[PDB]
Amino acid sequence: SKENLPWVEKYRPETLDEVYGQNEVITTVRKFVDEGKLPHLLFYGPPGTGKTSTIVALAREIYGKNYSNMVLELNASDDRGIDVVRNQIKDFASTRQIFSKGFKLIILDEADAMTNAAQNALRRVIERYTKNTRFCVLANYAHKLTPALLSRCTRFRFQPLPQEAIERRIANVLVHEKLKLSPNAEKALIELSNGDMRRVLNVLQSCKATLDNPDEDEISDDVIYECCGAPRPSDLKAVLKSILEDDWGTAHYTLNKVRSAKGLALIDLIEGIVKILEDYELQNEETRVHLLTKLADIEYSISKGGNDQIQGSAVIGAIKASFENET
Amino acid sequence: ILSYPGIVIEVCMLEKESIDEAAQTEIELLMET
Amino acid sequence: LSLQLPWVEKYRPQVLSDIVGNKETIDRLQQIAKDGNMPHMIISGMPGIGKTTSVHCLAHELLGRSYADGVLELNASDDRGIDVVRNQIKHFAQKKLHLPPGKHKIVILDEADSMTAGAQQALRRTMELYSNSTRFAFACNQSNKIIEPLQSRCAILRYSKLSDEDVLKRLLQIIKLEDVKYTNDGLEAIIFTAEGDMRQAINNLQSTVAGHGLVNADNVFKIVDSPHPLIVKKMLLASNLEDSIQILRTDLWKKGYSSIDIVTTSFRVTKNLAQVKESVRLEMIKEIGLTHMRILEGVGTYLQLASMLAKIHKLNNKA
Amino acid sequence: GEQWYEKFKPNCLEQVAIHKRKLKDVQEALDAMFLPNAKHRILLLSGPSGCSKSTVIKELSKILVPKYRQNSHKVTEFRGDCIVNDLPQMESFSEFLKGARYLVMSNLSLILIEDLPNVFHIDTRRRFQQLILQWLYSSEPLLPPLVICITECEIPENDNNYRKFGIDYTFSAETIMNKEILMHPRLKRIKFNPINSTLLKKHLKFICVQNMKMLKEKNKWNKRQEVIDYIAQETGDIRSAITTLQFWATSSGSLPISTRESTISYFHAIGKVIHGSHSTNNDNEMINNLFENSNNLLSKEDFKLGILENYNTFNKGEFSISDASSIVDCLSECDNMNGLPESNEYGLREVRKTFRNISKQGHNHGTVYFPREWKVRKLQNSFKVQAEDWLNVSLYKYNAVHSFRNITLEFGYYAPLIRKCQSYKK
Amino acid sequence: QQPWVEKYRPKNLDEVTAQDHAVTVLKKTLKSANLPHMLFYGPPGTGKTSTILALTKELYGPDLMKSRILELNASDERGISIVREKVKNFARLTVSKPSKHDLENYPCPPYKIIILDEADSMTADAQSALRRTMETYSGVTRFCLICNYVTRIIDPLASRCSKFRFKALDASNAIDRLRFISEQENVKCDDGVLERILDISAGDLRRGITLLQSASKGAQYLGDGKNITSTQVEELAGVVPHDILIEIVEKVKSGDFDEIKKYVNTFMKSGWSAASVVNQLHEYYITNDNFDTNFKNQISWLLFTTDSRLNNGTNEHIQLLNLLVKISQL
Amino acid sequence: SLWVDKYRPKSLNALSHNEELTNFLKSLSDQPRDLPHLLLYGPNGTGKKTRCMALLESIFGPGVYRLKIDVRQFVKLELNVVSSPYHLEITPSDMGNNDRIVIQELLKEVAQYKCVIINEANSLTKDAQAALRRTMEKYSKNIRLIMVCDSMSPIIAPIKSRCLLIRCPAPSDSEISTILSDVVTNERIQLETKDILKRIAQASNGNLRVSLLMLESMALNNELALKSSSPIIKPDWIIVIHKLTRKIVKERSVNSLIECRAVLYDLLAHCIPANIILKELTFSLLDVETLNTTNKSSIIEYSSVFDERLSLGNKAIFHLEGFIAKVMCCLD
DNA sequence: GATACGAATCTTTTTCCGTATAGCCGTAGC
DNA sequence: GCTACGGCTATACGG
DNA sequence: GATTCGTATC
Ligand SMILES: Nc1ncnc2c1ncn2[C@@H]1O[C@H](COP(=O)(O)OP(=O)(O)OP(O)(O)=S)[C@@H](O)[C@H]1O
Ligand SMILES: Nc1ncnc2c1ncn2[C@@H]1O[C@H](COP(=O)(O)OP(=O)(O)OP(O)(O)=S)[C@@H](O)[C@H]1O
Ligand SMILES: Nc1ncnc2c1ncn2[C@@H]1O[C@H](COP(=O)(O)OP(=O)(O)OP(O)(O)=S)[C@@H](O)[C@H]1O
Ligand SMILES: Nc1ncnc2c1ncn2[C@@H]1O[C@H](COP(=O)(O)OP(=O)(O)OP(O)(O)=S)[C@@H](O)[C@H]1O
Ligand SMILES: Nc1ncnc2c1ncn2[C@@H]1O[C@H](COP(=O)(O)OP(=O)(O)O)[C@@H](O)[C@H]1O
Ligand SMILES: [Mg+2]
Ligand SMILES: [Mg+2]
Ligand SMILES: [Mg+2]
Ligand SMILES: [Mg+2]
Repeated sequence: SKENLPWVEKYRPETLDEVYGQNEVITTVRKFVDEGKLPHLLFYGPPGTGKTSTIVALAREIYGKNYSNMVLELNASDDRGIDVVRNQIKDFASTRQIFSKGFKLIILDEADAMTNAAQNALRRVIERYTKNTRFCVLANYAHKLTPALLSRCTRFRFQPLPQEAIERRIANVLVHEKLKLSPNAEKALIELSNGDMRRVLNVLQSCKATLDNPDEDEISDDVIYECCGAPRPSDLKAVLKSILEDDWGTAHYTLNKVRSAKGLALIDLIEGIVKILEDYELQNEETRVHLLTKLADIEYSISKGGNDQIQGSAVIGAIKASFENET
Repeated sequence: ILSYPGIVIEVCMLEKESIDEAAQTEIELLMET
Repeated sequence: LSLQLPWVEKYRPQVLSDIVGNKETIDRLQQIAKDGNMPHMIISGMPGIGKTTSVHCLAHELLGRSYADGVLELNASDDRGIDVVRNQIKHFAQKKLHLPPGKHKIVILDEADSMTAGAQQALRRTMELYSNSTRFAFACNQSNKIIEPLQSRCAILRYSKLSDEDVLKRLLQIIKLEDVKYTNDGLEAIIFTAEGDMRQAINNLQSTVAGHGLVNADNVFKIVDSPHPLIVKKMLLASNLEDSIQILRTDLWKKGYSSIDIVTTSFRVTKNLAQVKESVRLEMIKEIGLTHMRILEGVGTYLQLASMLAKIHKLNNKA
Repeated sequence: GEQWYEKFKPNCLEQVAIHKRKLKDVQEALDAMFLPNAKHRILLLSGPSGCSKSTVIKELSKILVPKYRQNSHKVTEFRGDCIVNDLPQMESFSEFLKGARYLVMSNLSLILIEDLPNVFHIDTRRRFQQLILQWLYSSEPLLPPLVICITECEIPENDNNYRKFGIDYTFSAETIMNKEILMHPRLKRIKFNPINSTLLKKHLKFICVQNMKMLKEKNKWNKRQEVIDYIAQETGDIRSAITTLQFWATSSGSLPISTRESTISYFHAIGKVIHGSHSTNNDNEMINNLFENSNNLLSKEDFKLGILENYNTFNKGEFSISDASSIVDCLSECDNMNGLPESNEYGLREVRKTFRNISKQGHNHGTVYFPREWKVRKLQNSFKVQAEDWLNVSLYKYNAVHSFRNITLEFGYYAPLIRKCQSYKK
Repeated sequence: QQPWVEKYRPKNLDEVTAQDHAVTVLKKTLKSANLPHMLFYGPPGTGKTSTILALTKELYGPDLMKSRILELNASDERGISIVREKVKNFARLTVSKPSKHDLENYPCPPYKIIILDEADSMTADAQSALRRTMETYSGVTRFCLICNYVTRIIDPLASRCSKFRFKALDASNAIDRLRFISEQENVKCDDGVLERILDISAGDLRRGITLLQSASKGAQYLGDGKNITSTQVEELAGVVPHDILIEIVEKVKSGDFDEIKKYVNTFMKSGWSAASVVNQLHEYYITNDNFDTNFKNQISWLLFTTDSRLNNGTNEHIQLLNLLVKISQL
Repeated sequence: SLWVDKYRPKSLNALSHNEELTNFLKSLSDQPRDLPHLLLYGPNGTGKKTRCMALLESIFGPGVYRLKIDVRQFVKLELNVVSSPYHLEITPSDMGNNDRIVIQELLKEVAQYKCVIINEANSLTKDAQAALRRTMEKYSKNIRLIMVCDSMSPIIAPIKSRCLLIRCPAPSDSEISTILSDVVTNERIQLETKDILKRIAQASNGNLRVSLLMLESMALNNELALKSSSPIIKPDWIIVIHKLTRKIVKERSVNSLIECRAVLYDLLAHCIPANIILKELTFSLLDVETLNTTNKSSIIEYSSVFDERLSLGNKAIFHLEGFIAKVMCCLD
């Protein structure tokens, strides 16, 4: 029944050896568990970095056949108020071991979305039952956590997945699904994911769906761009060239052609232009300020809706005005 | 728990960790009376 | 199969002599233990500087053998409401426990900053009637959270950040009692990443020794990360816009920090900044506020942070 | 072997640390409330914490209650910790007030209510308001005098979801007692002020002279004067001052002297934002301390309205129009930030910076006032009622609907000059 | 009877036009059973609800639809409590056993779909409870989040759900559908018509269908029997006539504040909309070759700012007057 | 009783001030079955509500102008409801911000081509519109909403997409003068000349309601007569705004700013909308001949910025005082 | 007799419906 | 027949 | 915190 699953859920690692990328964290937690003592962990980083697939694999490797009665998992999908923390967590972390297997792991996923009162009531539970219970905290935003809670928690930072790890996972997915992927399409997947395994898995699933024959046909870069409606680098470069060099009429015509022939959204083009403009000379310091401020204002306006033609004209005019400080 | 061969209720409970060492000692001392 | 206490719990101070930092306050606590006339105290300070440990050590050295039934350690984990203050605290304070001369029961109301207003109002009443037999020992990160009527009859002993020398002394004691190979640069890096937090330094040392063995700067920095309030200050104080943009994109974005965290840390650093004009400070605060609004609305992107940095540099360097 | 705020406690009325005018007015009010006539029934004492708001009532009752009592001495303070078996906690105060009304002749005893019930809970709060309201409007010919010492204190930040407001911000009398009680003709609200430095120094010197052997033994009797001056100048709380003095005297070392920090009042905070602080000449430090110590006051929209309504007090309003324009523009910008703490910081930093570059010596300042927004909202509600009545009578007579906007703009003005001007003719 | 928008709503996935990528992904996953969590987004009136309803009816059938599909939108409560209780309980429920007829004539996938339309109006507090809910109950339940602004969707939910973007229905996308509707409804139009309809209804087809229906009704009431002209659908939509626009431009050229204010007062008396006149001014000024680059940049930024202010819900008169004064003083 | 209600048309043919709009309404009423959701946008006083009533009478026969007032209750939001045969009235003014729940309940109760008229749709909050964008689309077989608003700018894009845009131009001077002549013919006032009606029309700025009310007020003041030099009875708040404009253009000081703030507080206590207060202050400031073109451009720029700020803000006093301070600084 | 000091004044106030249960009432049974 | 108990209920509190 | 008035005292 695992085939009738999304690729982001049936490719979830079950062992620590399948969690690519976070090599330092994996090695450190392996040393901790091999040496017995495991400090109170706190996993932080961008979403989709493997902060849950790592802790669940660690729990499975520690409590073999006992992942159920030794691990208590609470997330934002369930209530985690004062009453919950003071009753359920306390009762679970205050009782003796089932078979004297070790310590009782408590996984608190998405602990950032927790009230400060609960985060302060949890600290004494963490410190007073640390002999037989070790707490793990998963959070994407560190500012939501009490500084004392951060103090009484060893911090492991799950950085965005490097290119090598995502490439290895893509290779494994290709082998498991009997698929073919072009290297350019793989690089496009790398740049689209921007450090997120779930994005890569979803785009690969959509590409396999988009193929007439998922067996004898290879997922090309054009498929990877069409399945997500993302702008190709060529059209972004053409738009940037038209805005920077040609007059106002031809630049507007090119922008309309690019956004119409492929249906590309304006915000995606704005992000692409921002990325292509980062590795630019721009000797004058005012050009950078004008570009960043005007493009951020236009992106904020787009996030609230409006007239796409006016916003595109604003983009063109802003870029031209910012690059007039060049000469 | 036992009351067809009736109804059988089989329950299981975990034991608290008993953090205080003097708690067991004071319970033993109290039980001496 | 662990059965091994953490180094934070392993070498926890049991005496008022090995508690490093705040020499004058520790000496005052030692004098209190010697005499016994403990007044009501509200210990305040940053997390992880010995506030709770000092209270527990002084309770142990005052009550002594009567520590089992002489101290009532209440906390945020336990229920702390008006009902609990009116029954459990009332009965503990009202209890007639024989004690050595000049000894009083110590109600350890740790994390008192998280207590409800009605509970503190009932604490006022119970402390007004029971202070000749019991002496409450509050412990909070901010004294303002405890109501002023409660602070009226309670002496205040504010704790300060542990220095780089007391932390080094305690770390060396732990190293000697554990026989751990160390490096001078490693201990300096541990102190630097501690930011005055002794418990954090102990945890970092334990992680370093358990994951890499020898404790040097490289092994400390390959597991522990430099404080982001410092990279934020570095990028906010950068004279050139390109330098700040790089410091952001490589040390806060690719490192894996959310934009909202970058904005909040920037606001806090600007609040606690120095060598900057007041007009510049308020303009930077306004820009940070606009960026915070944009992040909250759902536009959280690197572009907004870059725009914030551009605005800050524009208001710093003028036109 | 005990705290110095006890033992060395006042024994007569003279020892009480209170100003002469405050003592005389409190005594006059008590003497008026003990007469057979009942012009005033309750005395609502109020003030900051530890401002001799409790130690004076007992001393007055020592020489007032026995004089007017019958023959055939102290107070009847309400204990909020007595959990009666067959009695709900709300009914505890009800029983207290219903059994304290029998102390008139041969049983006269003043009723002191310092520890209020859990007024943070809405139900018992309104039950208490009703109970004290019944006391004022009671048909009882004779009732004993009653005093409610509401110790005002700034309630800190809390995790309560909404639970309205007022009692979640401050513990003042207005947040417990309602407007009907405050404006009742039989209520006399005598507010108290922080203890002045002179009386604090006098009482600290009395404590020191009553125990000097240990002071000279610990080489502190010669350093006593500076300690007394610093303690009496840093805090206005007598009990806190005595506790700090005891802690310093009993100690043996070089521990710095510290005391509780007072919370800055609303008008005080407005003055600090507008004018500044004489203690600290650094704007950043002052603003940071103000936000850290009192953030529950600078977060309310009233404080921004307070600045808007009170920034015209600098130099009586003779400052440049550009400064006022900048101040109001930044206030509007902060209003346009949906209450972020950054907006709260900026809206005060800009005002303080603007009022610093134009600070001119020898310029008299005016007085401040609370923002005129409650009057405006009451007038708006009255206009709402008027418009509702006009639209109700309009639809009942003829089938014509009119939008409330048009009623406010066009119909409302012309309706009198049409209908009543033709009533003249009839 | 029924409005033309609801009468020609796509019933099956083969009728949704120009959304080729998402619709073909859904059609291909219809054969299989690995449909992932979906995040439909795009301009309003682009065919998200129609597409999800078509997929729902194709996968399960009318009888199984009620027992295997839950729909929640802005019309109902979608708070944190609702997400925590109703969505979680529905997802936990075992998928109902299809009948023999359902298995014979429908694919009947082993999962069920929770449709959360207009999810951009859901608070971030209630969007955090869906994270694990759409992850642990993934093999028995599927989630379809529909919104107009992805920015309102939190990053975790956007990462968990697949990103399907619905393209804007321009005059080269929904023209075939509009012509089909006109032919089925017996509508007589001139050459070039329905192109102005798609252009005025930019990034939307429902507005275009409504305009076509209104023009058809007007033509039927007239009784002439002649085809519908472009100016008719232009005036019916609310587009400012070109003569009024050129008069506005001429008043702008003569930089007299009093004359501009008087003519703006007259224009607001006419009752036109600020958004339409701003869009038409943009189209006139940007396209005109007579102007230079600097003027075009400044006017583009001014129009952007004016549209941003108008979208906030401000007075049209003041914004239009300020914009025209700025253009005059340029 | 009132002349506005006395001479209110009760049918499509009775309407004789738009012509083209009346013909379009006839076209819409020719087939009452396929009635799309209607959104009337135009200047206030045009007669959009009267046009909606006439259209409903055309669809639902006579008796539409009936008035079955009743009181409802929502959770205690006890908003009054004006019911009529196949016609219900909803005013977003009576419930600000909290309008979403009450409009949802009313819509679901009406659903049970019933028409519900929601006037001044601009006052609807972004949440009520968010509910309505699905309420209209879902139950579009048993209810047809018709909404009239002054300007559709604060209306979300989906609602404008699902509804039909119909423009209602304000009455012209000649036709409104003709309407005034018909009024004075039905109830004789013995006008000295017809020029006074034209001047009243010019002083109404296309608001027929304002023209009728001021004509009735002047007739009552002149004892059922009219005079060539009869004073124009403008609303009091407009006079107060003109006085405030004079104060601003005369006293450029901070005490004058305090006086202006007091005047603004009085205006707000008169329940006058803040946006229209800012608009009238701006336009009265632009009418002063002493100020030069640059000053007027600065005035209009500040007006735009501060009305945007007021739209994106809670407290209205701040923005008005800021605009006054900015214009005062510009003047000197 | 001059001056530091201190008090009055500068202020406005809004909700959970449900529920496990201690005592009360009808009642199965010895 | 009265009891001791199961179900009902008015309700102070809960979050 | 700033203003005005008011005693009280060295
Ligand atoms: N290192 C990895 N190697 C392979 N697949 C990975 C890796 N990290 C994540 N994934 C995949 O991404 C999915 C989601 O990751 P999770 O660990 O469940 O969530 P997360 O990474 O913690 O992000 P958040 O903050 O919880 S939304 C997993 O189920 C895997 O399929
Ligand atoms: N001065 C110190 N000397 C030695 N160990 C210390 C010192 N301060 C803190 N620690 C260590 O910190 C750990 C626990 O410190 P705590 O006193 O619980 O922290 P805290 O100061 O109470 O701050 P919070 O508010 O409770 S997080 C133990 O491992 C102690 O050994
Ligand atoms: N000279 C003195 N004057 C006043 N209080 C004194 C003095 N000497 C000792 N005290 C003690 O200081 C305390 C002050 O009590 P009060 O201020 O009257 O009570 P209070 O004002 O109600 O304080 P709150 O509001 O409950 S914090 C009492 O415990 C007194 O016994
Ligand atoms: N691709 C399409 N093909 C055919 N008709 C379409 C298409 N997209 C939209 N429509 C028409 O649009 C109407 C229904 O659109 P909806 O899907 O309800 O709107 P939407 O895409 O959900 O945008 P909203 O309502 O603002 S969330 C019907 O009249 C459809 O015929
Ligand atoms: N064609 C017309 N002829 C005469 N009077 C009219 C006509 N149309 C509207 N009115 C007048 O307009 C008044 C109602 O205006 P109203 O509908 O409130 O305008 P708006 O919809 O702009 O608020 C009625 O009193 C009526 O006398
Ligand atoms: Mg996870
Ligand atoms: Mg602690
Ligand atoms: Mg007292
Ligand atoms: Mg939809």
